[PDB]
This record gives sequence, structure tokens and C-alpha cells, in this order.
Amino acid sequence: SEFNVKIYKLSAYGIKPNSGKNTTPLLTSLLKEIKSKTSDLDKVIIQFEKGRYDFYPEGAIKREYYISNHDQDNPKTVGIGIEKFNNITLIGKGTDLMFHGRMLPLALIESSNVKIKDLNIDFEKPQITQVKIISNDTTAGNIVFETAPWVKYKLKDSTFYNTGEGWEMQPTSGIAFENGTKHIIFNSGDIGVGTKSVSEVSPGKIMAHHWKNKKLVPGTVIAMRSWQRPAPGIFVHKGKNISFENVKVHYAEGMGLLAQLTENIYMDGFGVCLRGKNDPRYFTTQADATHFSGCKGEIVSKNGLYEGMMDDAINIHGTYLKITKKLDDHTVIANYMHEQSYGFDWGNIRDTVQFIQSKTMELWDAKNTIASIKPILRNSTDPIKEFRIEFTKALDPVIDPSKQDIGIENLSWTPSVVFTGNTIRNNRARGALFSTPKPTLVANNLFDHTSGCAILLCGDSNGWYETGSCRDITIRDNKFVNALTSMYQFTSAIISIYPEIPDLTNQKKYFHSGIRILNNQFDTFDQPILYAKSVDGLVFTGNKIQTNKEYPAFHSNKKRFLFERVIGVDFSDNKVDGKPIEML
Repeated sequence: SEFNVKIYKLSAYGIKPNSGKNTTPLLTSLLKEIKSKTSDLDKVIIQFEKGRYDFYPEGAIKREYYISNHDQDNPKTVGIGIEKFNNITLIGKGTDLMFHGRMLPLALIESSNVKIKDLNIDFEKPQITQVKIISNDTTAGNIVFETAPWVKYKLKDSTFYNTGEGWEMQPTSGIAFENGTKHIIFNSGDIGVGTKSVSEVSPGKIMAHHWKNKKLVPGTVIAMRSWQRPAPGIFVHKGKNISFENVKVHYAEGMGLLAQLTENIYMDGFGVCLRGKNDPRYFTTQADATHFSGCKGEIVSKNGLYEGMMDDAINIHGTYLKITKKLDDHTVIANYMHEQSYGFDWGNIRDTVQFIQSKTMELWDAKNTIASIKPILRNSTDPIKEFRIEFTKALDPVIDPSKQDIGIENLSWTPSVVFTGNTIRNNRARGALFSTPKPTLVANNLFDHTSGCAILLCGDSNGWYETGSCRDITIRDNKFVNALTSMYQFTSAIISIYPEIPDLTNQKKYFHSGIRILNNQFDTFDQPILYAKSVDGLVFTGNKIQTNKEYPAFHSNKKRFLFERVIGVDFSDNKVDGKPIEML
């Protein structure tokens, strides 16, 4: 008021570091009061000190949230709820926010001009279980594994459970890592784990009686997990002008940062990573580091570190609805198709939409405009699965769900992207997924031993229902070091342009266009550099390919360049081991 900013040092308001008390009910009561006073014009700062603050489920808010690309288990146990609260900055000074149990650490809901700064999010007991191979008898298939120090397990009926505060989970798969390098072991990917038929040798030494894998040599560290992903580390819904400066998420039961329906996002020094060379842990998030579902405006993600995640560093995409019924020339019923992306809005009046022929992944050039959109809900308390959309223009009768499978992309909720000077390494699946028609720069990044392919441009309106016909994308001045040591969906080359197209031989229209790959360095042991399916306009120029033998060549695709349904190729000034490689 008489202050430009009101700054609350948290310690002046009964919230101290290293107290080991439950900070949840306190920060919750305090933010509720600061909000009930501060006007929308009013600028607020919440300030944490050097040290550790522990949050537990007790006294947390219970919100029903629908979160793109996550399990829809409700309610969510929310540690810090920033809801309908503007011009607010949470800052720390090497601050460690430590969570317990199954929680959503930080939720930013329907808030504008929120900045989060110099703060670190972690759980004490990750649902991921770290173990070390002690002995592997390849003949008998007996493996003895050592639980890491922080791990509290429980055997019942010869079954290995990992535990924390109010939770107990049996791991079903894992990722294996090289000792030391923390790389993912060559040709491993997702592997089965011996959590069935087990018995305790000695405390934290577990004998797996039926586990056969010649690759899990003594010393191998294994991140045992399930497929569960009920809550991200930071969830952002319907934000405008959101900032993250020097914020690290070290683990969460879900994605590091999941932002949806949010209009501008600025990230300098974001990390989903380990605490350095001394971190005993090999693993970070249970899913994607950073994920942006149906965002718009400008996304800047720069100078970040992403390591050891159970998925990609960044995935930027929309959701295709599937048309289930045409009511008239102007009105359709359209549906959310996937179990992990439903329950949140899809569009607003005046949004630009285009339609897609799901089976051949072909766009109709005829765009439209949403005139009306209302979710269809049989009971008050039902999640959004189904909309009734009205368009301003009338639909060509070729757009009838009873003739073929038809999808809708919202071209209005598409962000532009700057993804520069980041480091991605030692992570499961791909490095980076980009699915946006809007201009996209991917520059001066380091892809250091990603398990799968460095970059994936992929759309699909049949299985995952994730939009992404790309139209404008420069991948320049990057460094790709020994990518693709392991196979995962779509991992055909270091850079894979792989849309999911059920019927490619009958496709007439190219799905992706305007892709530029210039002045990159590829350090590789294998052959595949670029795979490209359904592209019109593909520039590959001034790139440098440097061979090494750090691992054996193995990929089924033995071609540096593999094109399927690709026109518009421009290919000059490229080299392999300093020798020119020309098309002509």
C-alpha cells in the first residue's frame, strides 16, 4: 500500500528452516491471510531462508484437479496452493522444500504474474526405489540387490514393496544405470524387475529367485518403479505470465513441471536434476521433467539442467479431440479419448480450429472458429470428457464421424518456443518432444547420453491423441553425444520426425513442414542421424558427424538418413569425420 512490494520474510511469521515441523498447515493459513488482504493491484513476495522446510499431508488443502498427461486420482494432496492470487513471488536462498507422502508440492491455479525463484523441491522418500546389483548368477537367475540407505521396504508374500508416509507400492519395471557415468545401460530401456519371488538375505539385501538378465552386472544401479504418475512437482493451470528462475525439482510422483492452458512461461535455470557429483541418487522425476499441454504465448526454457528423469526433458503439445457425433452443419460432439488427458477445458469462443482425417493424418485446409463450447455433464459432479462445439462456418459434409475417424486440433492454444543452452542427459525415452505449428528455436543445447533419440516431432490422433503438425522449427548449434543407446517408441534416429500414421501408403498430404536442422554436431557410435516421415520442407545443412566406438553399432536402421513420404529436402555442407556427404 505505502509499499511498492509487501515482502513477508517467512521466519517473522512463525515459519523457520530446519525446525523439522510440519510447515504445511502454517504456510497454508498464512497465504490465506495474505491473500484475504492483498488486492489484485497489490504486489506480494513470500521469502524462505537458507535451510530445510518439511511439508506433510496433514493440514494440506485437498483440491480435485484434472492434470494433462497424468493419472486422475482425486482429490490431490496439495502442499502449497497459489490459487487466484496475482503478482506473487515465492523466493528462497538455497531453500530445500522437502515433501512427505503422496503430495502435489506446488499448484499455481488461475493466477497471473507469478514468479518462483531460488527454491528446490524434493521428497524424502521417492516412490522410485534405488537398488544396487550385488551378485548376479546368470545360470540360476539369482540376483541379490542392495536397497539404498534411505529406502524403507516391506516384504509380504515374497513380494517387494517400497514404502513412505501413508503409501506402499510394488515396483513392476525399472531403468538400469552404469555405475559412475550414471548413463543408462546399452540396449536396456524398460526392463522387468525381480520384485516377485523375493526373500531377505540381511537388512537391505534382497534375493530375487527368478530374475535373468546378463546385463545387470554387479555395480549396476536400478531405479525400480511402477507406471503410476498421480501428481507433478509443479502443476500450473490457466496461468498468465509465469516465471521460474533457478528452481530445481529433484523428484516427484509425476512430471517435474506440468503447465496447461497457460499463456506465457519464462524459465531461466529450471532444473530437474541431481544435487551434483555427490548425489547418491541416479534418478529424478517419475515422468517428464517439463511438460506443456495446450499452452500459448511464448515459452522460454533456457540454461536448465535435466538429468536422470524417467521420461523426456520437455514435451510441448496439444490434445486432438475425436468427433463422436455430428448434430448439424455447425455443431459436433467431440470427446477426450486418452485416460491420462481429460477433465480440463479445451477451447474458448473465437479459437481457430482445424480438422484431421485420423486414419491418414491429413488436415482439411478449411479452418473454423469456435462459436460456442460447453462440456456435456449428466451429473453436476462429473469430469469433462465430452464437449458440444459450435463453429461459425458450416462444415463440408466430408466432416462426418460416421464416414471416418475425425479429430480437431485447437490452433489457438499453441505456444511459440525458445529452448536454448540447456543440458539433457542420462534420461529414459527421448530428450525433447516438440509438437507446435508456432515458431520454435532449439539451440545451443547439450544432449549428453540420452537413452533414446535426442529430439522427436510426433503427432498422433489414434492412440495418445497429442497434437503437433510442426510448421516452423530451427534445430541449430546443438551437440548430440552418443544418443540412442536404447530403443523406445519412435527411436529411429538421433533426430526422429515420426508422426503416428496408421495408413501411410494412401496419405497425399505431408503432416509436418518447415523443419530446419543447421550447424549441429553429432557424436555417434552408430549410423542413424535423421529419420523423417511425412514432411514437406526439410533442411539439413552445415552439420558435422563425428564417429566414435564408445559402444557397438546395433540399430536395425543402418542408414544415416531414412526418408518416408518426404519432399522439399535441402542437404548441403554436411560432413562425416571431416569428409563431405552429398546427395548429388
